[PDB]
Amino acid sequence: GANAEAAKAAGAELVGMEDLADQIKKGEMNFDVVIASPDAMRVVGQLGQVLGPRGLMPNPKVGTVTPNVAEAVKNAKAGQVRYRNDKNGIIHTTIGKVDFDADKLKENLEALLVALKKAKPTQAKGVYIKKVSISTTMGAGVAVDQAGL
Amino acid sequence: GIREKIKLVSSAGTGHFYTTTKNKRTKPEKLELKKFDPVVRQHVIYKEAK
Amino acid sequence: AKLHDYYKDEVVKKLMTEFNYNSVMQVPRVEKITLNMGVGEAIADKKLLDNAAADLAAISGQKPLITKARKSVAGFKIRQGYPIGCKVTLRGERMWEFFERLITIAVPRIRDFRGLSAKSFDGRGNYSMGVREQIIFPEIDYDKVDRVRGLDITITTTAKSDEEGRALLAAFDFPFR
Amino acid sequence: AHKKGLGSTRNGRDSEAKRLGVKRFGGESVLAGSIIVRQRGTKFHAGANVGCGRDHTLFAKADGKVKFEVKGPKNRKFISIEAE
Amino acid sequence: MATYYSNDFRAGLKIMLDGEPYAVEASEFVKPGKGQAFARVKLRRLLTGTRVEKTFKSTDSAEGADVVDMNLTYLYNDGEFWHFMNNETFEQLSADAKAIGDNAKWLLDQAECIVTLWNGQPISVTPPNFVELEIVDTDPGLKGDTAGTGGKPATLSTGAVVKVPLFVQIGEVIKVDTRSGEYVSRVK
Amino acid sequence: MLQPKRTKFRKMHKGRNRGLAQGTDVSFGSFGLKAVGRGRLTARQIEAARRAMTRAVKRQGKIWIRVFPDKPITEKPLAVRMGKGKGNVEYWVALIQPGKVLYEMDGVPEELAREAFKLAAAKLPIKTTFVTKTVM
RNA sequence: CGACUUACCAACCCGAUGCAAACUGCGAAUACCGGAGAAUGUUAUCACGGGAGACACACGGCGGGUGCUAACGUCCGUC
RNA sequence: UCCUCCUAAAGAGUAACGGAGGAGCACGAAGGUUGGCUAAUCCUGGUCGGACAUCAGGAGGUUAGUGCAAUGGCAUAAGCCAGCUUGACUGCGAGCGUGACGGCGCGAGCAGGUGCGAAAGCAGGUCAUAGUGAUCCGGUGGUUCUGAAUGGAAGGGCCAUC
RNA sequence: CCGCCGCCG
RNA sequence: CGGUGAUUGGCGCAGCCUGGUAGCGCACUUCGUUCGGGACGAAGGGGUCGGAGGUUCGAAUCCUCUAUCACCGACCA
Repeated sequence: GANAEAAKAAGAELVGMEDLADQIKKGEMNFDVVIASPDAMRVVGQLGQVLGPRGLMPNPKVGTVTPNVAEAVKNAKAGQVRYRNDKNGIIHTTIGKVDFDADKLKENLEALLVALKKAKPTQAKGVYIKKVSISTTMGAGVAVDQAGL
Repeated sequence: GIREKIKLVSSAGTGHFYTTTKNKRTKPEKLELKKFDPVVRQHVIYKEAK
Repeated sequence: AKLHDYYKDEVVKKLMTEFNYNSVMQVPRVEKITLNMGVGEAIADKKLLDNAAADLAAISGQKPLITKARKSVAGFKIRQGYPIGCKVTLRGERMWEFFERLITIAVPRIRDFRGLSAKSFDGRGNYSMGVREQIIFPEIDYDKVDRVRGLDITITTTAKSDEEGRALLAAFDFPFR
Repeated sequence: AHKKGLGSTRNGRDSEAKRLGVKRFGGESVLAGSIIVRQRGTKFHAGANVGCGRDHTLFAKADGKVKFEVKGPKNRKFISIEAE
Repeated sequence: MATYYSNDFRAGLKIMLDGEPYAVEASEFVKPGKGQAFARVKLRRLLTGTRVEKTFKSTDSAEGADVVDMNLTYLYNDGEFWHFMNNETFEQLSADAKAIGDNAKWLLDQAECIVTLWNGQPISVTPPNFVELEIVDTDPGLKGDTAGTGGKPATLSTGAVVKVPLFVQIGEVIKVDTRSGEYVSRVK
Repeated sequence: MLQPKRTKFRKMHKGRNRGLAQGTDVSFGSFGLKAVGRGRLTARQIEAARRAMTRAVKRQGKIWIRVFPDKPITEKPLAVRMGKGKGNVEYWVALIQPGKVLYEMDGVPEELAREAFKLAAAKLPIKTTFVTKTVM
């Protein structure tokens, strides 16, 4: 409907329908995140079944992946939202920003990833909440941080 | 049963808070209403919490 | 605007004598021309309506208004407030222009043409025809359409009977089967 | 002595009565704020110097005597107060 | 928190006791003279789940939670754990090998299967009535002598085994049933 | 038994039988059967008084029925104690006030109509009498 | 692809006829609340403070529910 | 237990294992305010199109609608849509209505602080009545109010609240 | 591996 | 007498709980296989939920009334 021409103002390039399912069948890695809305949830749930999620492209009411606010989704989610994925172990690796940014803000960005990961205390946690938290740059630095401060 | 309750924490320095009910499984985003504060006597925007 | 000035002093003098009118405001003039497109099969996809709403952008000179459903029935699996059709209401200046383009270069393009039925009157004087193709209008490029379903044209006048409005269309030669 | 079985009754439910109705009648001097008519819908509408609560409760907004009218094109009952 | 005495739960009402939560299939009601009434409640286990039989008296109640059964859609396999998908709210779900036992072969992709939802997330998975599958390990069956019915074993693409007739040898997709596990027809 | 179709409710109150009647005069037919006693007529009693009256007017003619029961009467079953709810609907009565015309008839002689309502008044519990359609 | 014939049932309306606790385009008698006045009555009024008894009622007149327009039956109103 | 109607006898109240239905909610718009609008169902005409999609016209009159039963109610609309918004705000509240009481319900207006409208004005929830339970104990946040010699804290108090 | 019987003169 | 849960294709049974779809196994029909039949393979047909009335945009499902048929049985004297 109108959201196929109103979500284009939020910064997305390829907005549409089952014509984008042919790009799923080709296995295009140009996209990394999939965002939809609850009216085209019959597209991904019936065509992008296996390739979407070891594809790991997300479409959840658990997360805010599919709201009906598709105009105001990618005004900040295309800009600064980094998605939390599960692992088989203890680890949840995320991504830090460009090296020449304000380093005082990133140390508060790491401090405000604490309130987001402790916002869900799954209530069946074990002994600790966070044991080891280390922020490396790409492949060289090793910076052991703390879970309390 | 379905409609649980939330806590509107004031974003100002006071510890005053309003409380209300919000159905999480329909509109899962937070509320950013703008009501009166009886401590600061301002019109501070309130934020959603538990 | 061509056959608007033709209405002013050739069609009025034709009509003031046939039904003995005593005032110049007594003659019926056409008020509006309403173009409905009852698409109906928009229960499958929304983009079928958006292709159909773009088809009225070439026949008319403006954007159609989609119509929500009035009632909700069981024989069609429709719901309350559903875009089951889109309409075009055109009046004022372009209603003479669409009527110029209809009876001259769109009505003779009807496939298997014999004429228009004079039984399509409701007793008020509001004629309603029905077209069955998009390819009778010159703006459709014959390749963008994918459905045989056409539309209907309602010509609403300010008359009171059918004979009062039949001679109104008779001056525009209105092929009269 | 034989005793046959007995049935049941699905009914037997009623409410607390809400004490609706006219409280102050006509020509009766009232104070400001007194309830005049408690009612579900506006059987009586509010006239001059009489308000209408959220419960459709007609309350006095001034001192004086309760007055009943039959005013209006729809022949409805208003309640006014002549300010005394 | 709900309560259900023996005069309340009669058919399709889950009860919770110690656990695991059970399900009532059918029950009778006896109200005998001199003594208290009872009910031969033929319960059904849900987790293992074979059967349990109890004769509840007029006392006492039992917690009824949870009941929820709904249509899902299988789409994903990774290592051990599986997932499903809704069509009325489009919410994710996680499955286990405990919920799939003696059923994991038949469901392959986009099946309209049902699960039983109880406190995170399933208990068991019920496969649909008909799924389409393909044989890959099957001999090029000769006619033989053969003077009757038979009929060769076929190793299936999911790891199962079915008995197929002679006319399907290599790469023939077929639909079967999941209640008993026999051949019925071939899709064409 | 003349029984209604989809009534508003199944059971109603007992109700008194006070007041007089409204159908005083005979309107349609030539002669009528006016009731004098204050009682009630069950749904079998109208149909039983019609069988003993349609015969004696030999079948050509036309017969009206100016009453209709539409009032349920409950009855408890055999050996049932008091209380424990309201009974079950068994039959339908018409509250017949004094002055009510029951039947009407047209196309018969006066001698044939006199020996017709006499053969129907004995089928009724209420005291009735013979009348004539008065002008205006 | 065309259907004609047509002892039979029947809607919305027109005209007439009835019925209803859970129908109201009409509408009393009493009761009830508010003011004024006359006569009468050991303040019969209301507000406090001390002390109880009682909370199993029954019959009849009227107005009803229920029961079989049965009961010295049962359940309410009022005397 | 609570709500609607009748029984209930023209104020109110009024019982029975008397006649009938519903509730243990929903909503950040379905609230506030400003502006604009008036249905049901038949009839005629009309592409696919039919008893019923949308369009055009009339009869018709609120028989429609009101998040949900039932009565009462509403056209100045409380019915419907849109723009803009959070008054679903804090401290009070003369007064009465209803209850044995615990309690419940209406509340003009004042003070501070906003919303909408040019302005008069309106808003301390939704057309109204059902959607809910007293205390004790226990948990979170705030406030030197107390704090067992003193200075602190623990634990209590107040307030918001589970 | 599997392969039952074939109405009465 | 009361109470409770059923009736769904010729038959036996699901589905109802938590509403937009009526199935499954035989039986039946046709073909292939056999000298023919049974059995086995291939293709296909068959009802629209006991009846009636509500609720609702929509009812086999959710409620109500009877109709029909099983099981619980008529306790203390």
